[PDB]
Amino acid sequence: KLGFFKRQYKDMMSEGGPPGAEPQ
Repeated sequence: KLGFFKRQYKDMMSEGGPPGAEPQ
């Protein structure tokens, strides 16, 4: 998993759900 969740977590950390609205 090392590397799969790290990249998927950092990608959603900037979008936070919306199209790049809230960094979550």
